[PDB]
Amino acid sequence: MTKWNYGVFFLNFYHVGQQEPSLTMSNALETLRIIDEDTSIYDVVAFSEHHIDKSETKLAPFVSLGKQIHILATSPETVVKAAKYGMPLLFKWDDSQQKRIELLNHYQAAAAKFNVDIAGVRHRLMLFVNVNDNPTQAKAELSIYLEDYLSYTQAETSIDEIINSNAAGNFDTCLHHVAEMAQGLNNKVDFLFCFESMKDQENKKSLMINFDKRVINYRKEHNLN
Amino acid sequence: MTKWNYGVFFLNFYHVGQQEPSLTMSNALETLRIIDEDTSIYDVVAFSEHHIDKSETKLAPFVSLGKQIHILATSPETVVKAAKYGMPLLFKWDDSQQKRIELLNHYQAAAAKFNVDIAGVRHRLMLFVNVNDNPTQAKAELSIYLEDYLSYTQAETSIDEIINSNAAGNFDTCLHHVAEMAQGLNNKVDFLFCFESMKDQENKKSLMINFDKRVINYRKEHNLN
Repeated sequence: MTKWNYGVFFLNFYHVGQQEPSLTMSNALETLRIIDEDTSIYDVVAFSEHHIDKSETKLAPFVSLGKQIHILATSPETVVKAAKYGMPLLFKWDDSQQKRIELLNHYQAAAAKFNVDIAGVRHRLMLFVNVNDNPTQAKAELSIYLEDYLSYTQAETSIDEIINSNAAGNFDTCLHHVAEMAQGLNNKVDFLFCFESMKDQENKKSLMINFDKRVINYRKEHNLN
Repeated sequence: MTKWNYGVFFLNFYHVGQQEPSLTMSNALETLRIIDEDTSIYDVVAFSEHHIDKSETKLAPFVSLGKQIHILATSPETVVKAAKYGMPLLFKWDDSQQKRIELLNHYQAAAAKFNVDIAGVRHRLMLFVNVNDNPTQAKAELSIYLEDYLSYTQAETSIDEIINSNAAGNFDTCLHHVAEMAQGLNNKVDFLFCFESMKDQENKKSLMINFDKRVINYRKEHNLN
């Protein structure tokens, strides 16, 4: 079997959740502290900043995760290019799951044609994660968090789809849904989670630690280290 | 004494050196291969893409190097903000060395005021590196490489300054100049090198390997591991 890797991302947008940018900033810095001090599984950090270019002269939509260069899966066109060079993809949190699957299949078809071996290649899937004992409250909090971003990207009507393709609900449902989406992507995805839509910093911390512990135990149980 | 760290960056711009983007791409992929297969010191990879925003809604000019978040040193204003949060800087290759020094000093002054300890903090300095037995040829190659980028950023007249604040010349002069610029920045900088202005892929490889070997030997000689 295969070890799944987990990392964290932050949405690089100044207006989220009706928060002052200074609060959004201190919240993000606590996430970083939790990564540094309280946990071990969160291997890499990235920033979601594709709302800018979308809003051309780039060599490619490159995203560096450590020293492994991914291509952000921005279009069928873009993933064909990534496959030509055998590079792993980064799937957008703001794409529907069906769309990500479509892009994965475009990619694997392109690699075959170009005789590019992609056997070992593992992609990364960006997901927002909001855990609440009341699932409606989790989805509500994520919706409110994303309001200004979606207004800026002119994608307000895609909010329900975004909610459905990310992880918002109680803890067990979120984990199950994460596993379902991985399964949909042929279990070829590692993850980047964004926890910032959880206002309650103690809840965020508890989540990040609980998940850290679950992953450590899983890896021990299955001898993945 | 302190271990200096080295990484690599690529300029995310489609028109360099009058090269077809496919060639620029295959050149970059060979650099990645050299990092992966022929050397060990190149710890992280980043992309220079600040020609875009410059050409606002970001929470900050964040750059992730692994899981260590840097702030791109885009203005005195921006570095004061980085110091408030005690975060390390990424110095621009396209800034003059005097400018980088000014920004370093702005930063250290801000941290003192805010009682933020920055003792352990190490920044990163982006530099183009072009080594040629004929120093004029190295500077010439770098100039031609950057022509279209500088036209796009409307900074054509800054080319001489850029040459002077990066490493272009014979191998020993480049290394000495890198050391001088570090010294100017109080020896508080690790590095990201961009090797892509060297057209000759064999010369690039030889350089990357020779430098790798020099750093390994240095670390052994001084017990830095």
